[PDB]
Amino acid sequence: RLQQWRKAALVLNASRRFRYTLDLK
Repeated sequence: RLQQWRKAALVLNASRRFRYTLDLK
């Protein structure tokens, strides 16, 4: 199923480093 398929590699990868860049503030 598309669920957790294309997103599991989108938000878990692309944004995988969003917590650091966001906390850097």
